[PDB]
Amino acid sequence: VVKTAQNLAEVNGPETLIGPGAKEGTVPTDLDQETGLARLELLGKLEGIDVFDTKPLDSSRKGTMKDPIIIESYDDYRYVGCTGSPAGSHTIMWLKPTVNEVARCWECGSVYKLNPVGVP
Amino acid sequence: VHFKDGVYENIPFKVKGRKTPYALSHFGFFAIGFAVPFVACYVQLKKSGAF
Amino acid sequence: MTHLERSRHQQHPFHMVMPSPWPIVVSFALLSLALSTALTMHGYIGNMNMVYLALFVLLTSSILWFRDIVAEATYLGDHTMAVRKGINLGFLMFVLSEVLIFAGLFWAYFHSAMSPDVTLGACWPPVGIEAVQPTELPLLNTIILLSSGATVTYSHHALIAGNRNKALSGLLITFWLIVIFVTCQYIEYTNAAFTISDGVYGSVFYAGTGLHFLHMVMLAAMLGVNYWRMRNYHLTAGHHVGYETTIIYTHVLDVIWLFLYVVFYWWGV
Amino acid sequence: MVQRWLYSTNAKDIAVLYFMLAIFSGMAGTAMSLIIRLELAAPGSQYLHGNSQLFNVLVVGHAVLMIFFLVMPALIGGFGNYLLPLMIGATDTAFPRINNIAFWVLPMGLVCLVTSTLVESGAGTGWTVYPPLSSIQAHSGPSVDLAIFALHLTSISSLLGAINFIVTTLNMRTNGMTMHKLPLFVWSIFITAFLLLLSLPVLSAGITMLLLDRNFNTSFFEVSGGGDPILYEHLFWFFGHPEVYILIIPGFGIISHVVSTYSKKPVFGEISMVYAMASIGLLGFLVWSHHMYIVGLDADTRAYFTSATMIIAIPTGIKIFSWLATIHGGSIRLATPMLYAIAFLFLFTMGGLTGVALANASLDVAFHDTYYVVGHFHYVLSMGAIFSLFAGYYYWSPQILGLNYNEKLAQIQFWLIFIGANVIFFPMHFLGINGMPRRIPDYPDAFAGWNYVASIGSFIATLSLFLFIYILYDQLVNGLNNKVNNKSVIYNKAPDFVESNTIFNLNTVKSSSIEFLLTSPPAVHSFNTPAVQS
Amino acid sequence: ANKVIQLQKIFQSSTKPLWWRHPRSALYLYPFYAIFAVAVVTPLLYIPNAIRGIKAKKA
Amino acid sequence: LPPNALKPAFGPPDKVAAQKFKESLMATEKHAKDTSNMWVKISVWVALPAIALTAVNTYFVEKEHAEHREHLKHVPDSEWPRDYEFMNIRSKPFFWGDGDKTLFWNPVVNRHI
Amino acid sequence: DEETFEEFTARYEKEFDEAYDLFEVQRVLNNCFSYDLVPAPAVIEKALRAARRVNDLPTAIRVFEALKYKVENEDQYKAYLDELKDVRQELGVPLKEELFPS
Ligand code: HEA
Ligand code: HEA
Ligand SMILES: CCCCCCCCCCCCCCCC(=O)OC[C@H](COP(=O)(O)OCCN)OC(=O)CCCCCCCCCCCCCCC
Ligand SMILES: CCCCCCCCCCCCCCCC(=O)OC[C@H](COP(=O)(O)OCCN)OC(=O)CCCCCCCCCCCCCCC
Ligand SMILES: CCCCCCCCCCCCCCCC(=O)OC[C@H](COP(=O)(O)OCCN)OC(=O)CCCCCCCCCCCCCCC
Ligand SMILES: CCCCCCCCCCCCCCCC(=O)OC[C@H](COP(=O)(O)OCCN)OC(=O)CCCCCCCCCCCCCCC
Ligand SMILES: [Ca+2]
Ligand SMILES: [Cu+2]
Ligand SMILES: [Zn+2]
Repeated sequence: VVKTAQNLAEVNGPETLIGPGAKEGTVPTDLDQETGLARLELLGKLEGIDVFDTKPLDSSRKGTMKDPIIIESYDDYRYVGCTGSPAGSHTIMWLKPTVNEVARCWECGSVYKLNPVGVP
Repeated sequence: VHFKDGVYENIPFKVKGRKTPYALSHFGFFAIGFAVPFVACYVQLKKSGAF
Repeated sequence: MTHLERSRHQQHPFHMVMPSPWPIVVSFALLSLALSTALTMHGYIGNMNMVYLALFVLLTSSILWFRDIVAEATYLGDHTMAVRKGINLGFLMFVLSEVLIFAGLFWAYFHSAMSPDVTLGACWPPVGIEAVQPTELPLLNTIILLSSGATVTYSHHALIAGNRNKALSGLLITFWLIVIFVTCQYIEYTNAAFTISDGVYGSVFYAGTGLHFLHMVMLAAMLGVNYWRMRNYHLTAGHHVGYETTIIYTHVLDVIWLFLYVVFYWWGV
Repeated sequence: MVQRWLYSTNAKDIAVLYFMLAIFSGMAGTAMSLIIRLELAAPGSQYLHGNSQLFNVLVVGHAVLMIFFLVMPALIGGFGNYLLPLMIGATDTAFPRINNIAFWVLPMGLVCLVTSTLVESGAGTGWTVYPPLSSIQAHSGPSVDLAIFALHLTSISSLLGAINFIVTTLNMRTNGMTMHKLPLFVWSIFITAFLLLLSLPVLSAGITMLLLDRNFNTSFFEVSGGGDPILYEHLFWFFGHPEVYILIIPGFGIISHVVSTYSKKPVFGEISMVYAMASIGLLGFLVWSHHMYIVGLDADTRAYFTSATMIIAIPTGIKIFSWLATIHGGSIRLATPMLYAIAFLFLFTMGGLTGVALANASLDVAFHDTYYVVGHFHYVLSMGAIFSLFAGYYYWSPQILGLNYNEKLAQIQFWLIFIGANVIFFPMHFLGINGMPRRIPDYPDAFAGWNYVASIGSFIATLSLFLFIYILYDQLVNGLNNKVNNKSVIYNKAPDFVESNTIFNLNTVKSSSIEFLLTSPPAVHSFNTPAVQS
Repeated sequence: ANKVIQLQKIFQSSTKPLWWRHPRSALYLYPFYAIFAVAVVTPLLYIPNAIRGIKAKKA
Repeated sequence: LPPNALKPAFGPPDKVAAQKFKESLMATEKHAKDTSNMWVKISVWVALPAIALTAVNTYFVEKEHAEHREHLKHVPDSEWPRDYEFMNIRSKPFFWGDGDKTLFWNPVVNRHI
Repeated sequence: DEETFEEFTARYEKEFDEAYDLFEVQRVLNNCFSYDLVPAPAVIEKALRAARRVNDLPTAIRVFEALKYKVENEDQYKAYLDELKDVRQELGVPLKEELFPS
């Protein structure tokens, strides 16, 4: 009933992350016997997509209450470390915007808003 | 593994809702620490014939 | 994969190990070993049967710990790119510490030899001591070791290239070459004219080359573990970390033995 | 419950076990120093019935417990395992099962050292264990073996933990945090982890070779087979000095956080603080034979070690002036952690200046085995590293536990240990300069004066420790009430001058590290979506 | 032969602890626990003699 | 069900980076072929002939030492050379066997008199 | 940071005109009094006219309280109260000593 996923759009949970075994007499390939989170990170590499987020904070401008800086999260909160508009302008200040309250920097006045995308 | 959260949940010992007072555990634990040098002295002075 | 599906998978690549009994079972075997050896070295225990049992339990309890790392990487998929990079870096810091253990044994050798003590005869080696000659059975050993660092190189590159038979043969040969080195030191020991009891010379000599002997027995156990895993299809052409740690091991032990052979055999004799 | 605390793979739970064992061990090591100071109160046999072997046994037990079973499992095993993953955004440590074995070897190393004092006569050798006094001719039976196995088990602990600390810092930092952006406390555990990795294997060579002389008929150090006792001292002291710095640098990083928080100013010259911590960790491998100035080394060997020892005063003095520059022009808040940090700056400077005199080989002829040396290293270890351990507990425990402590009771505790520590150790310099040797249970009658004064201060300081044990009880039973009455401090930073009371309630915390932004008792799953900084 | 994929699905759908999922794991874990108990108790039963100075009469 | 439940989580795929990754799995696959093939040649044209001539040279030198062991086995203990002060140290007997012999003790060549 | 005094006033004058709520007026005011200088009279006037625009009287009282902490003498405090005479009178701002007289 279940079958091996071929691309990121075919992944439906962890039972589609089990590959086809190598046949007798040959050296196994990565695509033949990887599983789990290690296999999901490989399917993204083949298409050119990074499945783990590693980019730093957006310091292009200073958010305001009218036009804040949107921050995405898979929970109700995220920790944010602000150092000023051109990164490194002032000493770092850690904040925690939540789904009910924005965060403002007491040092520079930058405003950060949350954007929840997680699904229980 | 999933654990609980709260105030008295991240320690290995029980402080509330217990039958015996917590003072017997708290000061009994630190009494045994303070008392091991004296047990050593007793054994060795009982070997030299001082006792 | 939308937002709904991405929620079912981790947001970071690092490995969350489940609780295990092994770390606290290894600690108890370590205390049973310490208490038994001190008690038998001083006569409170009649024989060596309790020391034997404590060594057997320290051994089979590390096996089970290693058995649970195989399953977490071959059957569960928990070794992502970041987990793999951390494992390699932890192993390099392990060998750096083991290298400095030999560095302390080379200090003790040079301290005893550059200004030798007068009860020896103020001469190195001391009078009456017949030492091991370099151009001998120790010269067969330095060739047998250099010959295994090139048969292990072509096995590793035959696995990346997808050749199975060539990979499986260049490892079965590295195994029996380290085995040959081990029994060659055994012959060299039961025939030597001096003993570890023969003063400070027999102490620094058998300590430096005797520790290296023990690592080689550990090195031959690692190549046998890789042999089972490569023959039973655990290792893939791009994911074989239990193999690279073994390869780095055979090259450091090669350099250490090279130093032993130049100082303990050519300069100190 | 069984598998949460015996099978643990969580770095916060393991750090709590470390602190529990560390504080149970300082009880025993303080009880031994009290028995020692009662027997030194007056000339003659006092309490031990003339058993000089027993007095020597308690001195070894005192030093081993304080160093290897209190200060290392608390500053490193405790605070390092709890605050380092949280300060860099890590979800755990690397190698969580290695992290657990490095704790469970310390209980087994305690049931090896304790049973060493109860078997035959114990080990009356000093904590350095020099041969031939520690060989089977002058120390028969299994006591010195069981003490060596105890030291072996603490080396496995510290080495395995150091490998874990190094990989975690280099591999598991969060988005945007580069090595130039680390908090100063993270730098102090990282540099300490490298000193342990390069010095512990030399000590394991020395004491395993001592075990071989005793039981396997070997002559590394035996003089009848050609061996040399002076080799052991080179091998032991090549680990020793790096150890004293493995004990002060984590406290250097604690002092940096406390002083900056209660000044409302960032640390002055933060980048030159990391360069100084690295220079002190490097120069601590080139100075070890200042501990062997009178054993007969060459005069040109002794002139090198003089100048090498002196130049470690330059980087350390940069850290002293840097700390005084951040509190200058500040807004100082005199809570309990701030009191210890200000006493650290005054009492560490004194202990370090008596080390500069000891650094010259010509003057060390009048300073060998003299109480004057004992006075030097109790000013930098007991008014130094110990004072930074109190500063840490009062700084982070309300967050870690969710429970507040009685503030005015804690300021009484601080003054009782500041007064009592000075009374024990200041007259030790007077005894040494007049010529009193160390490691003696009995002395000539002219030394009775200052020896009585120091024994009184030993009772003052033990009473201050018993008050700390009650403060722990009050925090654990009444911690939630300490938040609603006015018996404790709620905010370590107060509103700014022009900031109103209600604007302050929008952002209560103004922190430059993550740890003060978590829930009070931090969640067992602290990060799911990674933290991000610019 | 190759049994990676088959063991891959046994392991990932099991409720038991990690060291218990393989069908052959009973044969290792039962005798190890008994041996582990003897190897811990027996050295402890000798500290009373060591404190009392009684030595074994292997003669 | 939040409204965001059915919206993309990654963004536009990078087809350039998908090719750099793809081309690097074939370069290393074949670079390991031109590298592996040489080390089989080296292992048979240098390493193997070294373990050939050294072995017989080692057999010859070892064969001589066996007769020298046979002559010593006939020497009685009366004219065995006397030990020096540092030889055969016994600070306390070994805790195994008779208390006088080491692990690799050989009666022909090692003696305590 | 090489900023002359003349550049200091012209930058904080611009910064007080853009503040749009109480959080902004209090945050800008905090940073202006945190240097090693006393702001010029023309900067104090713009800070009073910024707290009027957000309708907050205590922030305007605290402006003169910080001024009496930062000066070196009490004759420097007086000369400010003699320059900003009309503005304190036109907006109706009292002094903290006048409000809680002792
Ligand atoms: C960690 C190091 C440390 C510490 C803290 C101490 C603390 C003390 N030491 Fe000792 N001492 C040594 C290390 C230390 N010492 C060493 C290495 C030697 C040499 C051994 C040798 O000669 O072989 C020595 C030797 C030594 C001697 C020499 C004896 C002789 O030569 O034979 C004497 C004599 O009085 C002495 C006294 C004391 C006293 C009175 C204290 C007391 O003043 C302690 C005062 C303060 C406290 C009571 C401790 C705090 C309590 C805790 C439990 C902390 C808990 C904190 C938290 C968890 C937040 N010490
Ligand atoms: C925390 C532990 C610790 C620390 C940090 C130190 C720090 C120093 N120590 Fe110490 N020491 C010990 C623990 C420690 N020591 C122990 C336990 C022993 C005895 C071991 C035993 O025998 O059991 C010992 C013994 C010992 C000896 C051996 C003496 C002997 O046994 O006879 C020497 C020799 O030079 C020494 C010197 C120094 C010096 C120069 C420093 C320097 O790092 C100090 C530098 C600091 C300053 C100088 C203060 C601030 C500087 C300035 C403000 C700059 C301006 C100053 C000038 C221009 C001068 N101490
Ligand atoms: C003796 C009492 C038995 C009563 C008989 C049972 C009848 C029902 C009574 C109910 C009580 C149940 C008894 C269970 C045992 C128990 O709850 O307290 C008993 C526990 C013992 O057990 P333990 O799990 O801690 O292990 C340890 C066994 N060796 O004492 C204690 O540790 C007291 C310890 C308190 C001191 C620690 C202070 C540290 C505070 C944390 C700060 C951390 C800072 C971290 C910074 C890095
Ligand atoms: C904790 C970190 C470890 C630091 C270790 C520093 C010092 C280690 C150096 C010694 C290592 C063992 C030497 C090899 C044995 C040897 O010596 O070779 C064997 C020698 C040579 O035979 P022979 O004398 O009969 O002469 C031959 C004439 N026919 O016989 C003996 O010795 C007999 C005594 C047994 C020695 C065992 C000592 C074990 C204690 C140390 C255990 C190893 C340390 C931990 C290693 C993982
Ligand atoms: C007397 C008692 C002594 C006991 C000591 C026994 C030592 C013998 C050596 C046995 C090693 C077996 C390891 C195989 C585990 C494995 O499976 O490693 C393979 C795993 C899986 O990755 P993969 O690439 O296969 O992925 C498969 C495709 N996806 O990767 C790793 O974990 C790398 C880490 C391995 C490091 C092992 C530890 C080495 C140091 C231990 C030293 C202990 C003694 C020190 C004494 C001074
Ligand atoms: C007295 C005689 C001397 C005995 C020596 C002491 C014996 C104590 C340890 C017993 C071996 C049990 C196996 C545990 C090791 C392990 O399993 O390493 C395997 C760990 C597992 O990682 P993980 O499970 O934590 O993460 C989960 C990820 N899957 O891979 C690593 O960390 C990577 C780095 C390898 C470094 C291993 C170092 C070897 C440990 C011995 C060090 C001893 C130093 C002192 C030398 C004298
Ligand atoms: Ca006395
Ligand atoms: Cu030193
Ligand atoms: Zn900001």
